[PDB]
Amino acid sequence: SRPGRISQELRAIMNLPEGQLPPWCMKMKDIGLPTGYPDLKIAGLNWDITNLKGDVYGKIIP
Amino acid sequence: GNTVYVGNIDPRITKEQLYELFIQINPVLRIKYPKDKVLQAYQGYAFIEFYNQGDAQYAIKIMNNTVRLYDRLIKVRQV
Repeated sequence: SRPGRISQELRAIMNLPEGQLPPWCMKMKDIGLPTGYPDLKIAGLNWDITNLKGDVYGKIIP
Repeated sequence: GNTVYVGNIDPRITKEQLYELFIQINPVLRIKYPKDKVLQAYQGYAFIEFYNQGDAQYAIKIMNNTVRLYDRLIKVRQV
């Protein structure tokens, strides 16, 4: 498990298809990125939206 | 101050699933996920311990009423 990827199993449980931003997206645009992951890049926020691909929506990029 | 309460959790949910979900929001130290040991059944709620109060407060603001697991809307509150 890691920030920026969600497993198939959890995706089914969340009803979050591959290629879709997770439902906390809007709130992160309002409140900011994780206080505990300064280098997290999220597609459509501070990483190009074209990186929203497959099971990935973000990545830690120092 | 570092721990949050998570509610409306379908008993099918596993501790590993709660961990995968909440590490999307901030680093997680530990999860306490109460179980009836006679029936081996989870009880609809959990305590997620973050590393500090700021990170817990952030999680509550981001996650309360935000995600459905098995179609049930997850509640996240300070405790």
